[PDB]
Amino acid sequence: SMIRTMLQGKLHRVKVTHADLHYEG
Amino acid sequence: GSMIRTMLQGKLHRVKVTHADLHYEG
Amino acid sequence: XCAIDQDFLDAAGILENEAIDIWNVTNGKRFSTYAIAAERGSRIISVNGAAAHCASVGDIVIIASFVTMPDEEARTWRPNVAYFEGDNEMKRTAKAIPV
Amino acid sequence: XCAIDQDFLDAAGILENEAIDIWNVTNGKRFSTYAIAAERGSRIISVNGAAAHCASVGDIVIIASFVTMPDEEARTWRPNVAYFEGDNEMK
Repeated sequence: SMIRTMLQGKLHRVKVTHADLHYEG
Repeated sequence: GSMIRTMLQGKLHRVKVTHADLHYEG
Repeated sequence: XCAIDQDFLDAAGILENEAIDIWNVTNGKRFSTYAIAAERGSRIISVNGAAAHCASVGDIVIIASFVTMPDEEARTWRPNVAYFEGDNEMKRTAKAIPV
Repeated sequence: XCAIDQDFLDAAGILENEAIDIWNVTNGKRFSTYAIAAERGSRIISVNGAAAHCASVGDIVIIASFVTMPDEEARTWRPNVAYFEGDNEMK
């Protein structure tokens, strides 16, 4: 009856490789 | 199947704001 | 709050009184509110109340809704996406758009 | 939005179109978006649209997904964690 919010998964300390303000999808 | 996901249902992509009203009543 | 042309709500599958996220491409602000229906064919996007501190006339935004469902349904789910150009002219596809 | 190498998505159990949280270790910014698949083996993490205001090329980030389940199942639940170093090389 009581529903919890739990961590499902994580990517630990990845680096951003690209950043695009103008994307269309 | 009891593990529940949060999924994107839908989106409006790059719509333009036409009106902005601080003092709205509704 | 945010009042949206009912045609746009129908194309994205968003309901009146549903929670929505607004991501402002112009100024970078991110906030949550709820959707109100504006008249069909009006092409209105109106930010009302406290949300008027986070967007201005002419800003470009992305409006999203999120739902919950079990893992097996999530793996074959496809979202409802509508794309816009010009005077809030709606297209089904990203092909026609300048940018 | 955030486009992620599909091998990374598979290792962490994150789905295409799922809600994700991004926590930026470099600048401290925290935001929520959704996941898109990038080509397998590309090692791409791309921030698209409005999210490009919250992260720059070279920032270190943590990407997380959350699910709901009954309390009795939550007590023994184990998350999927993937660890990275250098140029997005998975350990």
